[PDB]
Amino acid sequence: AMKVTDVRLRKIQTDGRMKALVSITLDEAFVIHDLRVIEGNSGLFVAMPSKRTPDGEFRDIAHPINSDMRQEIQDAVMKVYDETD
Amino acid sequence: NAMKVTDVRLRKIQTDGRMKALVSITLDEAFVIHDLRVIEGNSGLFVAMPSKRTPDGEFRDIAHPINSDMRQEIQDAVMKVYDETD
Repeated sequence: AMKVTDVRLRKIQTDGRMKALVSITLDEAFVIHDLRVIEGNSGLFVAMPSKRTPDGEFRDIAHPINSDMRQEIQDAVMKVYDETD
Repeated sequence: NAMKVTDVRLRKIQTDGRMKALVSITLDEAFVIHDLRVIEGNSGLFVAMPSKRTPDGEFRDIAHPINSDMRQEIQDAVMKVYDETD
């Protein structure tokens, strides 16, 4: 199964919602940039890079098909976020 | 070595301009990347990566292959479909 093989992030100091900008590498072969760690009072999460669509709303530019893989990415990213000064 | 492009969704665009198609790909039946673009370059058609405009007029490429096998697989899988498309 596909693995997150690298996580690179830069923490941001603010009281805004966006806490870090993140790049992940999948199977040592493909890099996705502009993920973010977001903090709200409902908890921490990792968002995919996204765009405003011809609406209206924002949609992920790149994303897992299966929600289990979304959690996998989040766990891998948050692991590194916690390790980061 | 590379993951496989297991699905390609492609829409041709008709124009004199250099963007000839908008493309979404799926890797190993598990991960989707949208807004790849088939581009007419000086030396022929190629596949460019999702590129997000910044609020200051520049662009950021959101996803790229980081090895040769992965790079060639994207170009090959997408252009294969482009060339099958009327």
